[PDB]
Parts: sequence; C-alpha cells; structure tokens
Amino acid sequence: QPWMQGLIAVAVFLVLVAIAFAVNHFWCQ
Amino acid sequence: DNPADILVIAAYFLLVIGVGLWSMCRTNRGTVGGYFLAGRSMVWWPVGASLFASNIGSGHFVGLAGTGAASGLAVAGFEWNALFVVLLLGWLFAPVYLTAGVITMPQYLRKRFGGRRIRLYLSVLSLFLYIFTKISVDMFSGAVFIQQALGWNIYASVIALLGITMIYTVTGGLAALMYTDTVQTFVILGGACILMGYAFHEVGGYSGLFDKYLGAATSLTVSEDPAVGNISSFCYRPRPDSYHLLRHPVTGDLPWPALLLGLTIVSGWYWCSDQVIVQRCLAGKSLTHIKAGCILCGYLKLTPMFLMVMPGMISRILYPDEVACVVPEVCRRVCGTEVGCSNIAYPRLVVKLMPNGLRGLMLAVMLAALMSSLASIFNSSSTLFTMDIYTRLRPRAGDRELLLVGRLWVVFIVVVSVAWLPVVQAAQGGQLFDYIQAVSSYLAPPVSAVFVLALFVPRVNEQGAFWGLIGGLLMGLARLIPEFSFGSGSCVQPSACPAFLCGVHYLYFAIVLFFCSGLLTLTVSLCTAPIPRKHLHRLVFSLRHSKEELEDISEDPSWARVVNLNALLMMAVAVFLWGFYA
Ligand SMILES: CCOc1ccc(Cc2cc([C@@H]3O[C@H](CO)[C@@H](O)[C@H](O)[C@H]3O)ccc2Cl)cc1
Ligand SMILES: *[C@@H]1O[C@H](CO)[C@@H](O)[C@H](O)[C@H]1NC(C)=O
Ligand code: NA
Repeated sequence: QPWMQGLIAVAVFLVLVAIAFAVNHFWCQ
Repeated sequence: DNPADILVIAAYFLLVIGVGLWSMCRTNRGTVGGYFLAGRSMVWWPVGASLFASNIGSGHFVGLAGTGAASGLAVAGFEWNALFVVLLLGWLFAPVYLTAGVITMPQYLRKRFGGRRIRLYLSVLSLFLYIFTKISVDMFSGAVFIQQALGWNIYASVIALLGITMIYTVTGGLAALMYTDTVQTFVILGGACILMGYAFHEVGGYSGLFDKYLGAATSLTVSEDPAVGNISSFCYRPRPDSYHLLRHPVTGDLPWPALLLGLTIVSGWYWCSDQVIVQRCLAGKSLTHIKAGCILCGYLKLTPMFLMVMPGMISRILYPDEVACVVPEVCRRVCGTEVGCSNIAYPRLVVKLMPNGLRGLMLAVMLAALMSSLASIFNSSSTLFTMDIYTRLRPRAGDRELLLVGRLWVVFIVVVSVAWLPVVQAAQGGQLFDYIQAVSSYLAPPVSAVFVLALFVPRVNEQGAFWGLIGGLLMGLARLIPEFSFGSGSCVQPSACPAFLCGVHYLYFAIVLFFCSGLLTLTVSLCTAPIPRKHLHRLVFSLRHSKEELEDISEDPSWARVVNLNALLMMAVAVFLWGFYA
C-alpha cells in the first residue's frame, strides 16, 4: 500500500530528527 | 487568433509591466546594492516565489512532461531533491553568505581562500554553465512549445522572446524581477493547475492515470527501413517501474542511489553554491525571511510532479501513437525528430485540451516560466561578470559605470544565446534534458565539493580549493568529451558508446567526481601551508558566534521557532511523498 510506505518513511524521518536533537543536546553543550 | 487568447496575454503583460513600474517607483536602482541585491530588502514571499520562478522554466514543462511520457514518474526526483537542498541553503549556506557580506559566490571563495584566481575561475565556469545548462534548456523548450502549440518561426519567436526578456531584465534590476516573479509564480501554478485539471478529467481521474499508463503503447512498432525492422518491445512498451520514484540501482534509468546522493550533489551546486538561486537569498532582508522563503520554495517544488510529470504521462495515454512513437519515420512525421516525440507531451495537451480562452493562459504560463528563468540567468550572469570580471579590469569603477556594464552584459549574453540557438536546436528530442543533467553532473560536483569544504573544513586552503576545482574539471571533461563525441542516439538506434563511459549513470559519476575533487582538495590542502585567514572565520559554518576577527544574523526567537518547525513539517511532507511514490 502507498499510504503505509509514506507513513513508514515519515516515522523513520521523525526518529532521525529525534536522533539529531539527542546528539547535538549531549555532544555540543 | 480567437480574441480571448490575445486579451489573456495582454492582461499578463499589463501585470508584468504594472508590478515592474511599482517596483521601479518604490526601490533605488542607482546603486550596485539596489540593482544587484534589491537593497537586501526582500521579504520571504518574493524570496520564495523568485527561487521558484528563477528555477521553473519552459524546460520543466517540456522536459518533465516529456520524460513523464517516456519514462514515468521518477523525474519528479529532479524537482523533489530540491526540497531538502533548499533547507541546506536557508540553514547552512545562507547564514555564511550573509555574515560574509558577498554580492557573488566567486567573491565568497575570494573571502574564504584569498587568491585572485579561484574567484575568476568560478565566475568564468558559472558563465559557461549558464549558457550550456540553463539558457540552452529554456531556448530549446520555448522553441518546442512554439513549434507544436503556435507553429510560428522558431528563430524569430526566440529572438523576440530574448529581446523582451532583455528589456524586462535591464529596465528594473533584481528588485523588479523578484516582485514580478511573485506574479509569474501565480500565473505558472494557476495555469499549470487548470491544464492539470483538464488533463486528469480526460483520462478519468487520478485512478485513470495509474490504470491506463502501463497499457499506453503505440500500434506502429514496425519500420519500413531494413536494419531497424521490428522495434524491440523494450523501446515502445512503458517501463514496468513507471510508477516508482526509487528504481533499480544498476538497471534503473534513474537508479535510486544516483537519484538520492548524486542529485543531492548536483542540486547542492544548483541551490547552495550557484549565483542564480543564491542571489535571491543575498537579497533577503533577514536570515529568517530567507529561511521562510526557502520553505515556500520547497512546497512549490513539490508541485512539479502533479503539474508537469503526471500531465506528461496523461499525454502518453491520450496520444500514444504521437507521444509514444518509436518508428523513426512516424516520429519524423509527428514532431520532425527521428529519435522520439516525448517533447510534444505538454504542448500536445495544451493544443488538444484547452478551450478558446485558456489556450492564451497556457501561452502566458510558458511565457511566464521562460521569462522569469531567462531574466534570472541574465541578471545573475550580469552580477557575476560586472562584480567579478569587470572589477579585475577596472577597480576604481564606481556605482554608475558598473550598472552601465551590468545592463550591457545582458545585451551581450542575449546575443551569445541567439548565436547559441542553432547548436542547442541540433539536440534531437528529449536527449537535451539528459545532456543538461549530464553536463551538470560532470562540471558541478567539484564546485559542490569546494563550497562544502569551504564551509565545514576550515583547514582547506587556496591551493587545495583551486587544484580541487581544476583536477575536478579535468575528470569532468574526461567523461564529457568522450560522451559528446560518440552521441546518444536512442533505444531504437543505440549509440556506439563503451559501457565503461556512458554505461555508469551520470548521477553516479556526480558522486565519484564529488568525492575525488573533495579528496584532492583535502590532500593538496594538507600538503601545503595552513593560511590563518585574517583570523576572522565568519566565512565558515559554526554554531559558536559564526565569526572571529549589518552583519548580525541573530533573528527574533519566536520567528526563528516558527520557520524551524515549518522546515521540519515541510521535510515530513516531502518524505511522506517520497515514501508514497517510492
Ligand atoms: C532525466 C532527464 O530528464 C529531465 C530531468 C530534469 C528535468 C527538469 C529540469 C530540472 C532542472 C534542475 O536540475 C537541478 C539539478 O541539475 C535540480 O537541483 C533542480 O531542482 C531542478 O529544477 C533543470 C532543468 C530541467 Cl529541464 C527535465 C527532464
Ligand atoms: C516481425 O515479427 C513478425 C511476427 O510477430 C514476423 O512475421 C516478421 O517477419 C517480423 N519482421 C521483421 C522485419 O523482422
Ligand atoms: Na522561470
């Protein structure tokens, strides 16, 4: 189903942006 | 010839004249700052609309619809890549160019590395790239649309189009072009939407596109010429991965790793390192207006898939014997071109679907698309020439002579483009859209590599950045020249190119050339003297004060918060749409 491929792409992107906020919060300050 | 067409075109010209006159009444064009950087007074909505309109030309209608028709929906990749890379421009590149106080991107490299020679080299390389990859695609696609929709002389009409865009460019400056590009963005999206609606009605909805397109083969697959014969079922049947952005990494026409990495490298150059796009951000009033403008541009860069690529596919379903012709003699009868008629896709819809009044609107769309792109390239090329090259020849010039020289370059680049028209017309069919992306993939990645190392590795010195660029040019040309020597041909009449040149996709070569230019830049940098660059490094990216020793890129935290959350929303929407059509 296209809709589910879309949602899984978005899910993985929100995990990667959460990882970006994690890494800079602990490794820049 | 029906009055309604002439009234719509006249109304479009009245809008363009009117917004031009309002901008000339408002702004100062007597100074270099005013004429070339719009006073650095442009708010988010002209920044966004101007990024969009300087980017979308007649090439995007002809090329993307044609490639849509030929190959299905993975060319949306070209447009959709831009989305992520415009966030790199607003959050990484634009802060550094604002804190450096540059008018041109060769000047940024002057400031960052310090010789006279990188600036001259990148100006001259950019000027050639604008003739080869940007003016050529606009003039070519204009001439397809006139040949097919109007039937007029494709020399006189391109002379005439170039002359009106010359006047439109020289009469105002960047400020008139950016306000007029808000009207041109409106006309382009609105007319393109009305044609998309007529197209999608004709195939019987969005479902109609996706259940008729893989069936959409021509009935004329046998040539009268011996040693062409029965045309292969691979050359006339639509590709089985037609509905998929992410295509096979080895046998894809646009492989997914080439699309994602290789276009990011080439788009990096196009959006983040190149005068035409970046001059709109250099004219931003604030960093936060550039960031908001960058989001507007990314949303509008989603729109090409539905307004151009999918109408192109609908054109293949409705006119499969004309748009999806393979027999060399039928394609000569249809569109004059033995190698294919995919380029008629968009203009065929306009001719065959639009009523008496809205044919004129679609001429206004293509006029708007072509004029906005050509005006941007002429103004930016003017800036690049005036500021970089003519201040080498005359340093004590002053702001009245430099504007004269700026307006006279626009006349010269119009004349060069008229003399360039027959050479671009020698490109046969949808080959040219491949040629322009191939040229960009052979010449731009060294430039992307230097700007990335200019911004993120402060140890890179002038020797590294210059010999990185030249080594890169040598590697580029080592592919480019062999390729252009052997030709392209077509699926029906293959070119006789080895598969160790042309066999690897040009966006895969873009990746290799980026890392090889980059590796050589770092290597030559590390094997020469580290040049403390004054000690200021507001010419580099950092989080920690973006500086070292107006030029203050601190924005209001509330408006910062807003653009930062709309960039993540805009990425989430993008990634959804990449997921959906992968
Ligand atoms: C596969 C061959 O077929 C094609 C490919 C691309 C096009 C459209 C097109 C795209 C670009 C810009 O290309 C840049 C990268 O070179 C992007 O960073 C930008 O976002 C695009 O806007 C320039 C000219 C054209 Cl015509 C039509 C047909
Ligand atoms: C084309 O294929 C048909 C059978 O499908 C055959 O009769 C004919 O000889 C072929 N023509 C050529 C020129 O190879
Ligand atoms: Na345009």
